[PDB]
Amino acid sequence: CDDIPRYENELFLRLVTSTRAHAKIKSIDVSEAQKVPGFVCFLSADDIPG
Amino acid sequence: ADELVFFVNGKKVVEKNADPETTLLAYLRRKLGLRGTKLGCGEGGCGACTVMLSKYDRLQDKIIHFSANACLAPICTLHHVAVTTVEGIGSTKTRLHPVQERIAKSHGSQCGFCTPGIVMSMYTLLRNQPEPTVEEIEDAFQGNLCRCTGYRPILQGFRTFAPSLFNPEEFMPLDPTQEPIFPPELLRLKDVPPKQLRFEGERVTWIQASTLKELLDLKAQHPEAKLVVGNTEIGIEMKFKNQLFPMIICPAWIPELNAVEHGPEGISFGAACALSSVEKTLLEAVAKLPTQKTEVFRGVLEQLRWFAGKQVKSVASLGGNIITASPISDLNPVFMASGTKLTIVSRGTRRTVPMDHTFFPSYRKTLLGPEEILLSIEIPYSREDEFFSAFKQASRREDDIAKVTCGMRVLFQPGSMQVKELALCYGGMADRTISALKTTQKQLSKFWNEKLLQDVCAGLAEELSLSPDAPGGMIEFRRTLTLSFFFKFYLTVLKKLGLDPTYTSATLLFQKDPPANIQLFQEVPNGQSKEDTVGRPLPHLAAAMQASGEAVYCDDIPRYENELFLRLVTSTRAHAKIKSIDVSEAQKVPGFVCFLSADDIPGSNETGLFNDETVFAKDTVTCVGHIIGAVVADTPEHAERAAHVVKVTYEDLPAIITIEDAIKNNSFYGSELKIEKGDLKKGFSEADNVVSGELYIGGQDHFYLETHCTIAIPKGEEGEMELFVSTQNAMKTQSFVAKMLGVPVNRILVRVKRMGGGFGGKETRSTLVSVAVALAAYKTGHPVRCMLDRNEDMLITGGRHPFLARYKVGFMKTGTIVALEVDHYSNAGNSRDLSHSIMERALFHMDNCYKIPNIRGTGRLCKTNLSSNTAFRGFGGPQALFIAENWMSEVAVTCGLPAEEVRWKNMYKEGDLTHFNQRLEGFSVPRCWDECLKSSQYYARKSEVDKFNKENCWKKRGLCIIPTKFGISFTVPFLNQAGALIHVYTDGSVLVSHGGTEMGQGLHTKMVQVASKALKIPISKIYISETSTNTVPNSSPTAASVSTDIYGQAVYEACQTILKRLEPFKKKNPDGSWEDWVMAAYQDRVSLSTTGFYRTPNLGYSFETNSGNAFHYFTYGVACSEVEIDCLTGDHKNLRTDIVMDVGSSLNPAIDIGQVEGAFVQGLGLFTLEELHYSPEGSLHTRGPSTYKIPAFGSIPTEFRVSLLRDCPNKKAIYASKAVGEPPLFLGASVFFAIKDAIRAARAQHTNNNTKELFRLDSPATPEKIRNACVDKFTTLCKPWSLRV
Amino acid sequence: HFYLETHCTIAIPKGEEGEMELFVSTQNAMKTQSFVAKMLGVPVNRILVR
Amino acid sequence: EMGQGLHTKMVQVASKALKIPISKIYISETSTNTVPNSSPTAASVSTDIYGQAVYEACQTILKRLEPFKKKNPDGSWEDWVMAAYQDRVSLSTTGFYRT
Ligand SMILES: Cc1cc2nc3c(=O)[nH]c(=O)nc-3n(C[C@H](O)[C@H](O)[C@H](O)COP(=O)(O)OP(=O)(O)OC[C@H]3O[C@@H](n4cnc5c(N)ncnc54)[C@H](O)[C@@H]3O)c2cc1C
Ligand SMILES: Nc1nc2c(c(=O)[nH]1)N[C@H]1C(S)=C(S)[C@@H](COP(=O)(O)O)O[C@H]1N2
Ligand SMILES: O=c1nc2[nH][nH]cc-2c(=O)[nH]1
Ligand code: MOS
Ligand code: MOS
Ligand code: FES
Ligand code: FES
Ligand SMILES: [Ca+2]
Ligand SMILES: [Ca+2]
Repeated sequence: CDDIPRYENELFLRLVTSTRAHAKIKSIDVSEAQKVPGFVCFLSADDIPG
Repeated sequence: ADELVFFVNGKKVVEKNADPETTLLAYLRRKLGLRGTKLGCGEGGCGACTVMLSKYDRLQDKIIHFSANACLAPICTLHHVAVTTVEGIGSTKTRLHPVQERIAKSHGSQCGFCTPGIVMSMYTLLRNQPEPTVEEIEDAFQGNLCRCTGYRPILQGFRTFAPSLFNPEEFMPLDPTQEPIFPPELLRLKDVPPKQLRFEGERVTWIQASTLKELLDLKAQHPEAKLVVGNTEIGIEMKFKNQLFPMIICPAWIPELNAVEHGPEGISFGAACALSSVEKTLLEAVAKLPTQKTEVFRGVLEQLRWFAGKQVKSVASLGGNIITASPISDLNPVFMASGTKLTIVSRGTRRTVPMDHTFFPSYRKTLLGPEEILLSIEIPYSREDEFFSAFKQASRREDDIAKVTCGMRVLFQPGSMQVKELALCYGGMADRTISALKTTQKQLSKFWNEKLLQDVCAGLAEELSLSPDAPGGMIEFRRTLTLSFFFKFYLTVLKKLGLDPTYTSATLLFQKDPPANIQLFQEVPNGQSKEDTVGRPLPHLAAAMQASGEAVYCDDIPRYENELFLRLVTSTRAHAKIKSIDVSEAQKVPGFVCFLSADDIPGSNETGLFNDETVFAKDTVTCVGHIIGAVVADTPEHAERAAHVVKVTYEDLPAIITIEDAIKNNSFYGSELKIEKGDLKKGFSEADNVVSGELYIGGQDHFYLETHCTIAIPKGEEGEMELFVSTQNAMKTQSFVAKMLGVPVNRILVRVKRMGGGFGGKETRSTLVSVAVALAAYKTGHPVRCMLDRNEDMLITGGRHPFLARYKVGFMKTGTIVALEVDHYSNAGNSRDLSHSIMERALFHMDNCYKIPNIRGTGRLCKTNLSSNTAFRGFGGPQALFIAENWMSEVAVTCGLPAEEVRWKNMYKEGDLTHFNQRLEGFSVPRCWDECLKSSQYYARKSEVDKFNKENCWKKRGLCIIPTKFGISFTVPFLNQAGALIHVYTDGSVLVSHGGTEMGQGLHTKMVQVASKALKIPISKIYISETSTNTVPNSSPTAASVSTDIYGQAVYEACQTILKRLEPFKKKNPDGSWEDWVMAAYQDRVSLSTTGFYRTPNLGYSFETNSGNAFHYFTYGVACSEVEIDCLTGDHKNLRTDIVMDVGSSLNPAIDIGQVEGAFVQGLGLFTLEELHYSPEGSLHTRGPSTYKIPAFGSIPTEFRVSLLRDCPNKKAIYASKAVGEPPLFLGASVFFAIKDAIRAARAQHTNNNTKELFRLDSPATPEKIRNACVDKFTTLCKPWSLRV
Repeated sequence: HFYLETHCTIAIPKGEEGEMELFVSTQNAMKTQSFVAKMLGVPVNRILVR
Repeated sequence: EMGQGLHTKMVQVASKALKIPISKIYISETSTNTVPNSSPTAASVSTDIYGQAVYEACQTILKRLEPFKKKNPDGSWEDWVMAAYQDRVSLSTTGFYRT
């Protein structure tokens, strides 16, 4: 799969995962992620169209 | 280097390293990933690249919006401009803009490749005028071309902004308050006064001058620097003439070059003012000022009506037109005749000079010094006793290069008819704009009278001479126009000084009546389910995505990061030995990867349908355009530049170019083809009359708006390769790529999503590109792609076969035919390809709709040093049908009988046998004919035509009604086969795959309609993604108009298997849904996957025995057309066309009427506008829309009526439908035969009174052929010692 | 599992009618296709898994 | 294919059933637009069930070629396949198996 050449406009996804076995998600803050060069977006449940 | 800062669809773009050679189109497509804007020509003629530009006007304190060609707009002209593309106005993902919704719902989009360009032309109009007039709407599209639709539905849908195929009450009204705002950041930057900018590219430096002082300093330091305003000349010079200007200055910002001053002698325009600004100022002047003051202004406006289109007029500068000094400038003759005043400046100098004959001393030069720039132009008020005309004649009225163009001015002594000043200035008659000074000088102090007319004509004939080797040719036509223009001026001036009423129309400037369009078709039965869409006018399923720019064509596929570009290296010689190839210059171009030739091929260099072609030339080239090799580079521009400097050394061989050359040299492919029935000798013996002649029909270029293109992806395993191809023939693409690689066919996957046009051009000739790009992917191990530039496409890929015919027809005094012999010769070019099958179909259509008891037709394929000719919509049919109607037209003239009576009395009857012994069953021509005669009011209009011809000396009308029949099936029996593959997924959604490809004809739409009816589920549950060789193998090319018939049956059969498998589940749960039955089948382990297959029964004609069925059935139709010719210029109007087409029970009357209108307009193009010109040495001159004129929006019949015949089920095809793709093209010949009728009226008037003369009119009947056939006192002005008595 | 190739997906959005082509390291192209379709809220016939 | 040689076994099966060399048979990939509604490759059963499905597809091809084989019994596989194509016989089929 990853040997397939990338498109010139191909982006890369990295999963954000829980560090807790069982918890409420109180908030998510992406304000530090946003400053990393080449950041495109943060996806979460609300972005799902279906 | 400065930052370039502009906006695209409201989003700021900061380009830190602008290259001055970068076009907006390349930037949009390759840097911003907005692939809705298309490349169709790269030369400003097609409008596929249209965008809207918006900027703040300093001098007007307002936001202005205008259209532009992105192919010619340098990004370096766009600092602080806002661009809007198709993606900026709407999308299927958000909401369509009214313009998008209406072109899609109106059936204005077929292949869809022109749709974004036409959307952006219409959008721009609406942003300037939210409630335009019908004339403003038509004028929006002077610079847009569509090959598919025949324009009628685009204009009728958009007319809504000023049973049924569409319902305008469904349409969302336009709401200008909801348009995207002008970018607020741009409106803030309007406050900061401009600064000089510098952009540095790989080869070119660009200075944007902010002030006049900066401009004059730069020109003093760099006198060689090219100014660029519009780039509509320099862009052509750089791209097509291999010119490199290392320094460019753009003075477009300078207020003095943009100023408009109303003075006492006239109106001054800055040299950077756009022609559209000039036009708007002069129109306002003509509305406000007295007639006598605006004579020159109205001359300028008349030329600007016919000057390119909106996109080019919105960016083209006055100063650019004047200083380019093209021999064919439409404005320089007007500026010269009027003595328009030119203000010229350099650092520390300024002068004003009236333009006169000395301003243009030689080819492309003016009397500016190298340090000088044109600052401003004053177009003069006309005086008392001063009159002006301006005239342009070209190949096509709209967006064309002048053949001849002029400005004419006369000044009389006060209150008199006595000439004080006369100026007749012409373009197109020399290497510069010229004045007929010798001629006009002899008339000073003469009076405006018949003797002055005769003297000026004889003088123009002597002074404006053309040697037989004049560039452009058409020597007799151009000389005639120079006189014919003066005659029009002469009569116009008599009227303005004050004519016989039969002379008045010669003085009228072009005027069209408003359009009238009626479509008639059959309502579906009262009881038919709403989910059964068969027989309903369902729009093309991709129409909305085509209108939004979301529809992906091959080059729109994103490139891989490691993807390379291929440029073909082609022969510049008709026939030569290749002695050496030197790549040493090419290897120096940055990003050069390799040069490929025959020796790089790992399998076979033998290719082509008959194995008689090279993949790459070896030892010899056999046409101009013959592919020798290919450059691969890191960008398309680097591939182009490197290919251009590959040096091939040739040794010329004797060349055979023309049909006559081939006949003389015995250069033919195979032996004569022949059909013979009855007894020719006895038939000619019985004949009252015999006419013999010869006829020629010119070729045709497909002009698919999307040119050929292939992406080849090498997988690096077992020879595997996946190709994305613009082709009608995925199967031959696969086998040809496999044969060249020397790998099994099972290693090669070809995928065809859609084509932006094919029209037969992509049935075989697409492999020329596919196999070269596949070799490049094989050799590099990288993805490679190539999309042909228009000029490469026209040169290399072939066209319709030119035909020469020798005919002999025996008939009775009644017009009844008793004998016919026709010898056909086709120009086949340098390989067989489909030439043999095309000649077979020509021979099968030499009868048209006429019973001929004694008949012999022969065919020869001429083998020539021209690109190989191929399939074109009609496939030999249109040539043979044209030859038929030409001798039929001559029988009616010879007999002195009305042509419709002679056609009717010769027509086949139900159950007759053709000349190839096939029985005509359901022969509907008689119903189409009687209905077309009635609804066209033919008889009443024939007397109106005769009345107009009596009342008009210099204009004539013609009327003709012709039938056609078209045999439906591949003439190659084994091609009449079709496969489908259908999957039902566990959600009940259906994926259909079939062997057919989509090129705009709505095949996938019809196949979805067919599957939805067969399965009894809504179309919403069925999808067709693409065509691919790993879903349906061994597919026939999408060709011969049979795709709906054969893929419809294969899909139908696959649906029946699915129904039979679900039957047990439907029975067990009769109240269930589709989804319940499908899930229950899945859970019971029943397969929801099947093939379908169809084999057309009872086909197999033999030329040896003249027996067996050639065709499954015939599609029939009738067309009546009326034209008006201008006997003095050769221009004509298409006034009215009525068509009645038998398409059986139409699966989709919107798509079928669209096929009839599209086909009819491509035929109209074939017979009246489209001409390819070649050097005596075999080099194509005509290689883009600038010189090859396809039908334009303004070309179509003004009243355009289409009816589909009612109550005519065809039991020989799927749901009682008939093939419609090709059959209607020949009906375009109705316009040709109406033009011939009109020319006979012109020749009765001024040539001779032989009412039975047979003058030869070849195809196409261009303005040259029409003007030259109208023999008169003018053609006559434009010798041997002894003559035997 | 310690498959030497970890999980991998390439997703290519075609931009037309919700169409997507996915290259996937999976034993279950069918559930990949129906799960991607369910999340997008498009019919399964729009999703190609290779 | 995950390393267990399923494609290898399916080529070996198709070669035996068709009586042609494995060199004439190729498997490129698995795709939802060629075979829909597939069970996951699992439970060790893929050779058993896809082997049956391939077998049955090969039996349909052989039945289609049979008239051409009987017409030209000394001909090659390639002669029979071209004769079938020219006679407008379909050389595409599904196979299926239900345990
Ligand atoms: C599709 C199409 C259709 C066309 N139709 C027609 C037509 O019907 N009739 C016709 O006559 N032309 C036609 N043209 C030609 C062209 O559009 C016009 O000549 C136009 O006026 C050129 O102006 P521009 O600003 O684009 O010139 P550019 O290409 O920007 O420059 C043209 C030349 O003028 C020089 N120049 C420009 N401004 C000045 C100045 N102030 N002082 C000195 N030198 C200057 C430049 O150095 C250059 O040599 C057509 C072009 C296209 C692409
Ligand atoms: N819009 C559009 N219509 C078109 C074409 C095309 O390329 N674009 N090709 C024509 C030709 S040459 C043929 S043979 C048929 C093939 O399609 P069909 O068999 O599905 O009618 O479409 C005709 N109509
Ligand atoms: O080989 C053929 N190719 C064709 N294209 N369109 C009609 C055709 C025919 O009769 N034969
Ligand atoms: O038969 Mo159309 O591809 S000329
Ligand atoms: O059944 Mo194997 O995929 S655990
Ligand atoms: S691509 Fe720009 S006008 Fe044709
Ligand atoms: S729809 Fe206009 S070129 Fe095809
Ligand atoms: Ca072509
Ligand atoms: Ca040929």
